[PDB]
Amino acid sequence: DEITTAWPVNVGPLNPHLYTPNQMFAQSMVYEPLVKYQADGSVIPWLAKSWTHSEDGKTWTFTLRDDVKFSNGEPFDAEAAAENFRAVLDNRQRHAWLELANQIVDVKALSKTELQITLKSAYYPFLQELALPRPFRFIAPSQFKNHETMNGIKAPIGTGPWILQESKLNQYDVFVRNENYWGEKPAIKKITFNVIPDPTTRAVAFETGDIDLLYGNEGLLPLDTFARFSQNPAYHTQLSQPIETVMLALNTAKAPTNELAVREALNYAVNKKSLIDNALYGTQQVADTLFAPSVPYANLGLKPSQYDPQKAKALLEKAGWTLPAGKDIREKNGQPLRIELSFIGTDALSKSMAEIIRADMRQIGADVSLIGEEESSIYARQRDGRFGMIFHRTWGAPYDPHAFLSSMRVPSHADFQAQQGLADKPLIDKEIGEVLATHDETQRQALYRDILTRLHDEAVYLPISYISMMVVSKPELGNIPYAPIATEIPFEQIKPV
Ligand code: NI
Repeated sequence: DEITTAWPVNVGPLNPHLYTPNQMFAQSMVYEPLVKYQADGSVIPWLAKSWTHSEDGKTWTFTLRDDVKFSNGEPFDAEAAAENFRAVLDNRQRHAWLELANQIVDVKALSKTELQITLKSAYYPFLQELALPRPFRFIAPSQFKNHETMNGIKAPIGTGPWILQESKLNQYDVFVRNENYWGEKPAIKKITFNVIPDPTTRAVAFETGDIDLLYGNEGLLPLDTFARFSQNPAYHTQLSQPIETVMLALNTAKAPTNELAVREALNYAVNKKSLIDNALYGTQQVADTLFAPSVPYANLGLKPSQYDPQKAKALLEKAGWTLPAGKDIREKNGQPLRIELSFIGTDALSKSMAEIIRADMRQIGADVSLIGEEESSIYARQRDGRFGMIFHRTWGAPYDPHAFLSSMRVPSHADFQAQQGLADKPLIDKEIGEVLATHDETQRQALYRDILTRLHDEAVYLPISYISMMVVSKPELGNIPYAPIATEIPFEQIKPV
């Protein structure tokens, strides 16, 4: 029958080619890619039924499916696809994070069913990136604004299994099944998203039976509630295997995290196991490295820095950071060891984790100053480089590691900003561009090794934990599957009671 859920914000215009305020989960319900990501890291035919490969690795020819219509009824053509790529590529610099956007030289519709794509070089992540939620998915060209999407679209018309119903009230986004869908019909016919800003209200609405499912891991319900729910059979909860890392990004261009010895010492200071148990209700795993070893090209045997306050103090001592009799905070040339940790003040877990971080770090003679602020000002901080330490997370499959590394080269973003003090930073960036264009496996693995190892050994990050996808479900829904892409929600696989 029908399902109701909630989300902190509306779904946005649903422009397939743009970013915030469009919500990616909603983008992926309405729009579809050429090729679909699978959990084993492979891609299957999707809107593209088959594709050829030149010896070059530079020109690609996709045979498209011939039986697909936009929810309009307008046909999904090679022309329609070519026209989407064009609209995408006219806003090129905005997609610079995603190397594929820079890679595409031309897109040509050869025939109604044949789509030719040429790259400037043999870009190995090609298919995986075509499969992402955005920007390479397809709105009916009829809905462009002035032969463009850059500056807005008309109606959000995709080929996918769900249709966004015309908005009457900002408090609801309603999706209805596409009964003209080319592919398999969802058993569920309607999904209603309540826009509920407050975490506690979303938990109450689930408690009073107004919500069938909450699928998400960005604070969709409070974690203490999640933990209580997991102990109560009135509810069903799940955690997937971990999918992304949560860390601190240390600013290598700002004193005193500009000093390698300080970053190394901070990587020994946090009792991560205790933090997870006490702030996170035991729901995540301890992270020693930027990427979990199960991430592609990331099983590198890097050396963990365990919780070891003694080793940290020694590093600090050796670097000239000494304790004044008997003050607790180290000074170097009379200057105290003071470090700012910025985080979102309305995020109760950022705040709890910050406090524990401050306390662990005080034990090693670092005075960390807590700066909690509204979300949008933390995001400006990330872009501006205005932080000592800031929380940050990776992006999951299939972004990790190649797209997360690719975006590090991009000037106005947290990882780019955090690495600015590194002598290494131009070389790391060079090697990022090189790995992406690689087709030899030995070359590929060794370049990924070098980039990740430099980042680890230069102690750019303070990995904290690996977080999973999280589900809270009315029990009658039974076990919920996980979409292979972290930010998608598998609505189409859900079976009604
Ligand atoms: Ni993003």
